[PDB]
Amino acid sequence: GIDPFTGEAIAKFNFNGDTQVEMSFRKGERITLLRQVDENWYEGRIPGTSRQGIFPITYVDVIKRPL
Ligand SMILES: [Cl-]
Ligand code: NA
Repeated sequence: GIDPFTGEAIAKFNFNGDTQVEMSFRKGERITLLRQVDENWYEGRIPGTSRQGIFPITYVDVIKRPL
């Protein structure tokens, strides 16, 4: 994201969320990383969209971590 504290990732695999709170995406989408919320999940959002939620770290290539 534009906020320099956010991170940046590119989806590495498709991800379908298990429920609403999990954010689905496809490989190749750029994702803003808001927070690494635990040892396995990020909170993030997709630029240009209203898509936002959590997803597992496994499913992205992290380019820049959030601060
Ligand atoms: Cl869930
Ligand atoms: Na899933």
